[PDB]
Amino acid sequence: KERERLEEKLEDANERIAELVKLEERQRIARDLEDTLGQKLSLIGLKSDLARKLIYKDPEQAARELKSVQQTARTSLNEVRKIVSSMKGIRLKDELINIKQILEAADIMFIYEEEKWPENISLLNENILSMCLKEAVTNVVKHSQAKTCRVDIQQLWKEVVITVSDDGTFKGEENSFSHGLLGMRERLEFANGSLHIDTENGTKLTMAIPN
Amino acid sequence: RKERERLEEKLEDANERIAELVKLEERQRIARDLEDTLGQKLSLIGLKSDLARKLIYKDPEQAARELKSVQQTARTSLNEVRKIVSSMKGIRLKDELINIKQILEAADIMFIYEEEKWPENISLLNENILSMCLKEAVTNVVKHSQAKTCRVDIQQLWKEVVITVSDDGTFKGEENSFSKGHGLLGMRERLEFANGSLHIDTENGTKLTMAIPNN
Amino acid sequence: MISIFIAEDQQMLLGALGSLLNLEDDMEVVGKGTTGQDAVDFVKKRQPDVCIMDIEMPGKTGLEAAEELKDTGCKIIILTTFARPGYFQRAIKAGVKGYLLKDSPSEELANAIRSVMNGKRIYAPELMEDL
Ligand SMILES: Nc1ncnc2c1ncn2[C@@H]1O[C@H](COP(=O)(O)OP(=O)(O)CP(=O)(O)O)[C@@H](O)[C@H]1O
Ligand SMILES: Nc1ncnc2c1ncn2[C@@H]1O[C@H](COP(=O)(O)OP(=O)(O)CP(=O)(O)O)[C@@H](O)[C@H]1O
Ligand SMILES: [K+]
Ligand SMILES: [Mg+2]
Ligand SMILES: [Mg+2]
Repeated sequence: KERERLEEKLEDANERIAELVKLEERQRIARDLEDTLGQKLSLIGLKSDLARKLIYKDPEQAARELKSVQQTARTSLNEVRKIVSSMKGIRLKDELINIKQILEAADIMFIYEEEKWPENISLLNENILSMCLKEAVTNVVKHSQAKTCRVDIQQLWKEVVITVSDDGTFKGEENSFSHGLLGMRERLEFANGSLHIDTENGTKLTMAIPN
Repeated sequence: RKERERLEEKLEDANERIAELVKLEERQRIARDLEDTLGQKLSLIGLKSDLARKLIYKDPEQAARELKSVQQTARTSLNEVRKIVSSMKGIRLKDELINIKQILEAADIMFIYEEEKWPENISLLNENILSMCLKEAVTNVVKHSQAKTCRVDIQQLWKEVVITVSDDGTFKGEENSFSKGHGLLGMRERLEFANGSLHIDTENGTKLTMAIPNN
Repeated sequence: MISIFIAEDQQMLLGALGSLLNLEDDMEVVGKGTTGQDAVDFVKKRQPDVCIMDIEMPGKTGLEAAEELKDTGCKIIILTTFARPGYFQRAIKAGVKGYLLKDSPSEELANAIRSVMNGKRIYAPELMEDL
């Protein structure tokens, strides 16, 4: 069908658009890595070039240089270790700890038991779920007046499914997607996931993302 | 009425949310590359330099060989970090923009620009010529104008890139301010050689209009 | 004399490590490999005292190789550049005797080999849930 051809066109436009934010992101990352490491690497180079020129002439200075070359590398590598760790975002295991602290501080009972924990989820999808989990619980604390909050995080079939339930009262209108609820839905749907809500006996959010 | 303004906003707010996720997806792709690229080459630089130190007296020849590869390894690591922007698309002018913001702020001169309206897809040569002229136009503002404001506009119109540098100070030059070996004539000669142009208006402060072919 | 096998997929690093360890009077690199399978095959067949093992290698990882060698009398020391999550828990469950950083000074690697041979468990603080 000619519809297949249209979807080609839609996919190309979406990829063309994406590439302009990707190209911008690269341009930013690059300028900042070259800032924090661009001198350090250039230094490792010169200091090792000089140490080679002194090996026979002044072996003592060659050693001194090498001690420095070695030191600036170890710290550069350590900087990188930090940079990469940071670029990778909120891990779901870490978000679970954040929500336990938040719920306890709010005098809301937190109910969670590990079952079917995702063995492998992409760092992106993990970060999206962390963001949604944080928001679901922020909403419980700010609005529900709940005394209990139950979180379930399971790898079911080809999805990671998170449910956040509370025993408070839902405060929104018939259509509460205007902000966090619509924000979570849009971010999940971009990832070919979904967000469903049940507001009968308190509020229950079911969020799923492929895995 | 302006209910559409609230909807137009609703939309760009969403669009930007999706933008931040495709940005995050990239950030992740880059960390994995760095993890291998830098991580490994830095781990190697470390060991190879550690060994090089242990062979200074034992085998000075091998210590040298190691150091040659430690320099080689470091030189590429840095060039792999330059290569994570596999475009070079309008980057010298974007770096000059940073330089002139610093210079104008240091001089207590308000800098008026629109970062988003800046051309890419100009030849690297013509981009570098414009960077040089932009630097000089602003050096002149700082050294001579006594301006409180400086406005830079960079526009891609038809097959020219046009840069205007305006200031609200007072022009200090003579009837003919284009002197051998100095900036105004220098910029004009360099631009004209590139089939570009330089024009000046010294009525309400000083305004320079510089144009160069795209290429 | 301590017999060592080194499993490291990056040849430059593999060669530099072997060179760094052969410098020691009480140590000897008896074999070199680039995959987890190379490690399982050599250790089961040649039985070196110690196996220096990188984690991420093609085919079988050093963690997978360590799991296959859990019961063999060989003392495994893991070498990594980064601490990806769960690497530590998988390492200790596999019974790794050492889990160190690739870029830790050479003096500290030789020290860990001797300590491990003395029945000690040597884990880099950096590579365990830090700060
Ligand atoms: N767990 C919960 N319990 C009770 N009411 C809730 C709730 N989660 C959401 N609501 C209701 O739904 C409305 C919309 O939620 P949403 O998260 O989208 O916006 P908000 O009012 O929290 C601003 P933001 O989320 O940007 O901080 C809330 O104003 C509240 O009335
Ligand atoms: N923005 C500005 N405001 C006021 N006067 C300016 C001006 N830009 C230039 N002028 C005047 O015009 C003269 C000519 O500028 P020109 O760039 O050719 O040489 P110069 O004085 O800046 C030395 P050089 O550029 O080689 O460092 C300046 O000396 C000054 O008197
Ligand atoms: K030896
Ligand atoms: Mg909310
Ligand atoms: Mg000048």
